Amino acid sequence: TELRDKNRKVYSLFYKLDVVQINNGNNSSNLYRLINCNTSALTQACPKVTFEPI
Amino acid sequence: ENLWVTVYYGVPVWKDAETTLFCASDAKAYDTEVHNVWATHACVPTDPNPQEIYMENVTEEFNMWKNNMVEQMHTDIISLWDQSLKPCVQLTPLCVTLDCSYNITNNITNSITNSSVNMREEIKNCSFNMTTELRDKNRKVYSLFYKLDVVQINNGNNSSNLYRLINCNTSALTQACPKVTFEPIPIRYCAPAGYAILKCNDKEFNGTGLCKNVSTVQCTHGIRPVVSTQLLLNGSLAEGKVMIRSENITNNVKNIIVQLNETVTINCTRPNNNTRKSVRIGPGQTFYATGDIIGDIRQAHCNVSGSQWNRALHQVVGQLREYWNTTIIFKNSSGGDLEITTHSFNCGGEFFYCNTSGLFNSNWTHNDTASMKPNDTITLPCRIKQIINMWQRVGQAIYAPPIQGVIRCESNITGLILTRDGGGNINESQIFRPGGGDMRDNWRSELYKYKVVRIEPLGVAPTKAKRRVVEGFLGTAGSTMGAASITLTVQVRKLLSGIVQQQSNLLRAIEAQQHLLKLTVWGIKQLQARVLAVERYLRDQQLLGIWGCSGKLICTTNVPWNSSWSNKSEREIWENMTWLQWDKEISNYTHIIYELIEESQKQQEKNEQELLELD
Amino acid sequence: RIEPLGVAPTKAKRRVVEGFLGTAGSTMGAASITLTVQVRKLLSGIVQQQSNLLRAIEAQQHLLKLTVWGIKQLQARVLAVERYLRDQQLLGI
Amino acid sequence: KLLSGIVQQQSNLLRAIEAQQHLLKLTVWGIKQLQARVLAVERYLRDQQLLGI
Ligand SMILES: *[C@@H]1O[C@H](CO)[C@@H](O[C@@H]2O[C@H](CO)[C@@H](O[C@@H]3O[C@H](CO[C@H]4O[C@H](CO)[C@@H](O)[C@H](O)[C@@H]4O)[C@@H](O)[C@H](O[C@H]4O[C@H](CO)[C@@H](O)[C@H](O)[C@@H]4O)[C@@H]3O)[C@H](O)[C@H]2NC(C)=O)[C@H](O)[C@H]1NC(C)=O
Ligand SMILES: *[C@@H]1O[C@H](CO)[C@@H](O[C@@H]2O[C@H](CO)[C@@H](O[C@@H]3O[C@H](CO)[C@@H](O)[C@H](O)[C@@H]3O)[C@H](O)[C@H]2NC(C)=O)[C@H](O)[C@H]1NC(C)=O
Ligand SMILES: *[C@@H]1O[C@H](CO)[C@@H](O[C@@H]2O[C@H](CO)[C@@H](O[C@@H]3O[C@H](CO)[C@@H](O)[C@H](O)[C@@H]3O)[C@H](O)[C@H]2NC(C)=O)[C@H](O)[C@H]1NC(C)=O
Ligand SMILES: *[C@@H]1O[C@H](CO[C@@H]2O[C@@H](C)[C@@H](O)[C@@H](O)[C@@H]2O)[C@@H](O[C@@H]2O[C@H](CO)[C@@H](O)[C@H](O)[C@H]2NC(C)=O)[C@H](O)[C@H]1NC(C)=O
Ligand SMILES: *[C@@H]1O[C@H](CO)[C@@H](O[C@@H]2O[C@H](CO)[C@@H](O)[C@H](O)[C@H]2NC(C)=O)[C@H](O)[C@H]1NC(C)=O
Ligand SMILES: *[C@@H]1O[C@H](CO)[C@@H](O[C@@H]2O[C@H](CO)[C@@H](O)[C@H](O)[C@H]2NC(C)=O)[C@H](O)[C@H]1NC(C)=O
Ligand SMILES: *[C@@H]1O[C@H](CO)[C@@H](O[C@@H]2O[C@H](CO)[C@@H](O)[C@H](O)[C@H]2NC(C)=O)[C@H](O)[C@H]1NC(C)=O
Ligand SMILES: *[C@@H]1O[C@H](CO)[C@@H](O)[C@H](O)[C@H]1NC(C)=O
Ligand SMILES: *[C@@H]1O[C@H](CO)[C@@H](O)[C@H](O)[C@H]1NC(C)=O
Ligand SMILES: *[C@@H]1O[C@H](CO)[C@@H](O)[C@H](O)[C@H]1NC(C)=O
Ligand SMILES: *[C@@H]1O[C@H](CO)[C@@H](O)[C@H](O)[C@H]1NC(C)=O
Ligand SMILES: *[C@@H]1O[C@H](CO)[C@@H](O)[C@H](O)[C@H]1NC(C)=O
Ligand SMILES: *[C@@H]1O[C@H](CO)[C@@H](O)[C@H](O)[C@H]1NC(C)=O
Ligand SMILES: *[C@@H]1O[C@H](CO)[C@@H](O)[C@H](O)[C@H]1NC(C)=O
Ligand SMILES: *[C@@H]1O[C@H](CO)[C@@H](O)[C@H](O)[C@H]1NC(C)=O
Ligand SMILES: *[C@@H]1O[C@H](CO)[C@@H](O)[C@H](O)[C@H]1NC(C)=O
Ligand SMILES: *[C@@H]1O[C@H](CO)[C@@H](O)[C@H](O)[C@H]1NC(C)=O
Ligand SMILES: *[C@@H]1O[C@H](CO)[C@@H](O)[C@H](O)[C@H]1NC(C)=O
Ligand SMILES: *[C@@H]1O[C@H](CO)[C@@H](O)[C@H](O)[C@H]1NC(C)=O
Ligand SMILES: *[C@@H]1O[C@H](CO)[C@@H](O)[C@H](O)[C@H]1NC(C)=O
Ligand SMILES: *[C@@H]1O[C@H](CO)[C@@H](O)[C@H](O)[C@H]1NC(C)=O
Ligand SMILES: *[C@@H]1O[C@H](CO)[C@@H](O)[C@H](O)[C@H]1NC(C)=O
Ligand SMILES: *[C@@H]1O[C@H](CO)[C@@H](O)[C@H](O)[C@H]1NC(C)=O
Ligand SMILES: *[C@@H]1O[C@H](CO)[C@@H](O)[C@H](O)[C@H]1NC(C)=O
Ligand SMILES: *[C@@H]1O[C@H](CO)[C@@H](O)[C@H](O)[C@H]1NC(C)=O
Ligand SMILES: *[C@@H]1O[C@H](CO)[C@@H](O)[C@H](O)[C@H]1NC(C)=O
Ligand SMILES: *[C@@H]1O[C@H](CO)[C@@H](O)[C@H](O)[C@H]1NC(C)=O
Repeated sequence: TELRDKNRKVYSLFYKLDVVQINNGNNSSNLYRLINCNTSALTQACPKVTFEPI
Repeated sequence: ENLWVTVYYGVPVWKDAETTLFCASDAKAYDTEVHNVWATHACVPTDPNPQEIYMENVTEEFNMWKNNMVEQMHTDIISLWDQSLKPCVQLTPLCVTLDCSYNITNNITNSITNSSVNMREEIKNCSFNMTTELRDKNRKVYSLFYKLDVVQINNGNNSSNLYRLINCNTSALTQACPKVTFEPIPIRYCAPAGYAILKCNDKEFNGTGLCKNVSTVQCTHGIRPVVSTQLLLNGSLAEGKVMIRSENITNNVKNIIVQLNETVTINCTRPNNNTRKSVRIGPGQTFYATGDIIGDIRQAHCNVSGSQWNRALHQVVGQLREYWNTTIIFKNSSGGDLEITTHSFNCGGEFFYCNTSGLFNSNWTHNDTASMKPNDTITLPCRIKQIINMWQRVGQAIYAPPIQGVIRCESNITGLILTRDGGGNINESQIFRPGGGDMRDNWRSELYKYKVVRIEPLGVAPTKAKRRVVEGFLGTAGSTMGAASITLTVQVRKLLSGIVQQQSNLLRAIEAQQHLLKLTVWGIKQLQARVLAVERYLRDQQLLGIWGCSGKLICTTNVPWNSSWSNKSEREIWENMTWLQWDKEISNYTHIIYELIEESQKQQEKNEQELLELD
Repeated sequence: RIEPLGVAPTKAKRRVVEGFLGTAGSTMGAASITLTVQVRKLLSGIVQQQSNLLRAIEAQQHLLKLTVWGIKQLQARVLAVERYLRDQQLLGI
Repeated sequence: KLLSGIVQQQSNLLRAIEAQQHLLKLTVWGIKQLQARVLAVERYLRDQQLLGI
């Protein structure tokens, strides 16, 4: 949360390609890591800045 | 008869400038041998004698509100503030939920004064978890904190020793580098070569309009841009008369800029001492919390000498008779931002907000003496805040560290930025109340005299002289054309005094003890201004060399001046134009004259002569 | 690149003591009078510079935001000025 | 050889990077070197201005 120790279980939606299962997930709803997190870091794309050409 | 064009340089010319200023300060600021108390960067120390040359029998316009000085000033101030913010350790792990206790083992909780602040003592002692230097090791430790720093978490029933920082949930927070303080220094802003400052010494001259008593200057008077809302501290007084200005007197929304004639003391004091506790949180990151205070915790109060304030208000309301004889109303700020709701400032780094309590308790409408008789030693409450969003920059906040020792605060008064109420009658009566929203108002209040001015040494004139065909900074010109020919050596020498500015830089990396990189828009744009001034002089010398005029300032012309100009005598041109009205008359044809002197003078040059020679 | 320096042998000898770039497609005598068309704009970097207006910001507010672009532009200005400075020094020599 | 610092500058080749790859990598060294270039040029420029005077 905005507080330091406070944690909240919130829900969202992720793409199918942006994550991959882990922990030898033969058949179950096992956890999922990010495809690029263990390789390198990640940060927000600054949504106010658009990526259109001029 | 023959109107041979003639070019001149180093001629006194004054125009509207838009360039970069350069920070500076007196020698005392740099001899303090501290890394930086709040201006003392590696800025160029002031020249031993910045020339302020008078100039009479001249005229120049002024629009103080349209000046670009305060823009760059607050930009560089915010940049230096960020630079000083960089080395500070962060306070992000401090945002955990805490438990505090209001009533503590101290004697006084209710002082003699009660202004809805005794119950709001803003003094609690609070425990908080902090990580040890090692990763997993943590520990709970206690300190003292105010009520304004946090707010009770309303998610539960009540506070119940549960609080959250007001600024943490909005943005991050870092300390204010306590080795750096927040005290004022006289700041002098110098101009580059080809640019200067123009000061108007006329007292009755208001913030805008025309002025004649000109003074050309290299660096402004040392300004103290003290952070002050609804009041100006340690600013220049309007000698001889109280100055009242505004953007639009008909519009009530515009601020009522004021500059007073005298000053009065303000004893705002926290008598009870302060303490410090440097608790190490991380690998070399330590928070200097406000430890346990010794002695009775007296409520930080303030006092004002209303006797001299009565005389100041008498002189003001004598000055407030703009378009009336007896009608005025004074009111308080009914609400808004905390900077506008109360007179806000800082005193040594702690954000002291000493109240505007007794400001609205006055009405000098019918009998001025009725307000002079009640000599009231105005005791009032004054609060303190640890955090602030400077210039609405809601980012990495700044925490004010302990100020250890009994806290006294004295501050002059030189100007009250009032505002007129729009929700009132127009001519029945006028209401004024304090407003401290825009900080740039207080800064331009002292710059109504100073205005940046450009030097355009180029000059043209028709005379009867012609060459052979082939086949005192800026003064002593109020009305002259012949005197400019005498001063062609001094003005040209002063036109390129930028090397004297660059000589005294002392910017190797650091000046006083130690610094970070700290190289930002200020220094690089100063170097850019140097480069652009040198480029201007280079293009000037290039145009001289193209015309063959690089050997001397006086340079004739082969083409005679056309007859499109309106008829005028040469003596009248020399007596009553001061070199400026003539340039006003040839504004559009100047490019044609440039083209003529550049093309015909060069292409029509024959090669040699052979008939007769010493051989 | 533009190298305005040009040389040619002719009969002209000094006394002894004792339209950006056009208007010459194929010319040597007529090109010997159109020199100023190139020289006037050769040292006219201020023309391109005057339209910057980079006081601090443009729209409301920005951070420091001065990077390889601006400093490389300043360096290009400096070196282009140094080239013509060395040229004019050689001319004076 | 007085104002001939361009000979020293021509070999720099600081386009962005030299050896394999780099970050921005422009600090007190390069900017103060450029400042020294500008000041050394400005000194003799003012000298030549005094000559022309
Ligand atoms: C970090 O946390 C702080 C504290 O929670 C936020 O600061 C403000 O918090 C208040 C309370 O949540 C916000 O709401 C304000 O409520 C005022 C009345 O409070 C009662 O009603 C609210 C529900 O509206 C209850 O939740 C509350 O318990 C009280 O019972 C209103 O008066 C405010 O709006 C009016 O007054 C203001 C001030 O006069 C006017 O400017 C408004 O135009 C309006 O007339 C307000 O609704 C308040 O919004 C929070 N501030 C801001 C700026 O949003 C911080 O916001 C939070 N950080 C972030 C990033 O959100
Ligand atoms: C700064 O000082 C001013 C002036 O005192 C404060 O504004 C208002 O002052 C009046 C004084 O009469 C307060 O009204 C009084 O309140 C008491 C206590 O509730 C009551 O017993 C009286 O009958 C009278 O109504 C008024 O409350 C006060 N305004 C507010 C918003 O409290 C101002 O509060 C002071 N500000 C600070 C930060 O100290
Ligand atoms: C306007 O200018 C005056 C004079 O310059 C400022 O007076 C300053 O007042 C403070 C206390 O109110 C003094 O603080 C003391 O500083 C010494 C420095 O060694 C320190 O040892 C003490 O413990 C104490 O903190 C300060 O010296 C004094 N003079 C200064 C700063 O020159 C006044 O503060 C200015 N107005 C405003 C609004 O800042
Ligand atoms: C926070 O997570 C804990 C642990 O759950 C695991 O970690 C999560 C990030 C997610 O990956 C889950 O699928 C994992 O199972 C949640 O579980 C409780 O945590 C509390 C606090 O430590 C503990 O007292 C309970 O016993 C835990 N209960 C269970 C069933 O694991 C926790 O609920 C999450 N936070 C919130 C606000 O729901
Ligand atoms: C400004 O002055 C007015 C008085 O004209 C104050 O008004 C009082 O405000 C309190 C709020 O605490 C109310 O309880 C009173 O009923 C109000 N009285 C009147 C006559 O309006 C106002 O609080 C003052 N505001 C500030 C910021 O000082
Ligand atoms: C000098 O001024 C005169 C008059 O201002 C110019 O005369 C112009 O002559 C042309 C014919 O070549 C006419 O078409 C114009 O109408 C004339 N001007 C006016 C205002 O009537 C003359 O051209 C100017 N010469 C130079 C070199 O500028
Ligand atoms: C130079 O040309 C400009 C171009 O218009 C002239 O500007 C006009 O001047 C007249 C009076 O001289 C004003 O009534 C107009 O309002 C001006 N134009 C604008 C758009 O404001 C200027 O006067 C010319 N100056 C000279 C000396 O000839
Ligand atoms: C990181 O995760 C991805 C996805 O499984 C894969 O490259 C691999 O498992 C990890 N990388 C390495 C170097 O092990
Ligand atoms: C507070 O101080 C007074 C003297 O000023 C003393 O008589 C009294 O006992 C003190 N009370 C406490 C709780 O310390
Ligand atoms: C304390 O409160 C009373 C009534 O609430 C008020 O009359 C008195 O003026 C207050 N004290 C001060 C110093 O204003
Ligand atoms: C406040 O307390 C009451 C009684 O304990 C409870 O019913 C109510 O839910 C509490 N309010 C909250 C949790 O917001
Ligand atoms: C004009 O400026 C000069 C500056 O030397 C000053 O001596 C003089 O008193 C000023 N006059 C007025 C009327 O302000
Ligand atoms: C300032 O004075 C001039 C006259 O010198 C006047 O025209 C102008 O309106 C005044 N400024 C304001 C804001 O009224
Ligand atoms: C405050 O005003 C007095 C005159 O009343 C003056 O001597 C003093 O220098 C002023 N304080 C400053 C400028 O800090
Ligand atoms: C106070 O102001 C009045 C008018 O504003 C002025 O006449 C007087 O000289 C001032 N007092 C001084 C300068 O001591
Ligand atoms: C001042 O404001 C009034 C209306 O409030 C408007 O009529 C007038 O034109 C304005 N004057 C100036 C100089 O802005
Ligand atoms: C407090 O007021 C008096 C003068 O009215 C005097 O003790 C001193 O000048 C002031 N002290 C301050 C403002 O620190
Ligand atoms: C008045 O001001 C003096 C000077 O700082 C202060 O000691 C005193 O506590 C103030 N309050 C009064 C007299 O009520
Ligand atoms: C303004 O009114 C007062 C009455 O309070 C009077 O003494 C003064 O002479 C008047 N001034 C004018 C009309 O200029
Ligand atoms: C001034 O305010 C007082 C109350 O504070 C009021 O009695 C008086 O009528 C007011 N006078 C004017 C001229 O507004
Ligand atoms: C000031 O008071 C006197 C009586 O003391 C009164 O005659 C006069 O009208 C008052 N002034 C005004 C402007 O009403
Ligand atoms: C206020 O002080 C003045 C001194 O100028 C005195 O004449 C007057 O009687 C005093 N008023 C009160 C109410 O003490
Ligand atoms: C407590 O206050 C006294 C003032 O009498 C001061 O000398 C002392 O340093 C203060 N204690 C601190 C700062 O720990
Ligand atoms: C104010 O203006 C109104 C009309 O707009 C007029 O009737 C009234 O007499 C004016 N006020 C005074 C004091 O004359
Ligand atoms: C101002 O000085 C004299 C006297 O007013 C006047 O004749 C001259 O034209 C003006 N300009 C100067 C001295 O530059
Ligand atoms: C020009 O100025 C001089 C001195 O200021 C004056 O004597 C002369 O009459 C003026 N001539 C004009 C305005 O034609
Ligand atoms: C280019 O060359 C052709 C052929 O020699 C010639 O006719 C033309 O005038 C030249 N100049 C141009 C195209 O500007």
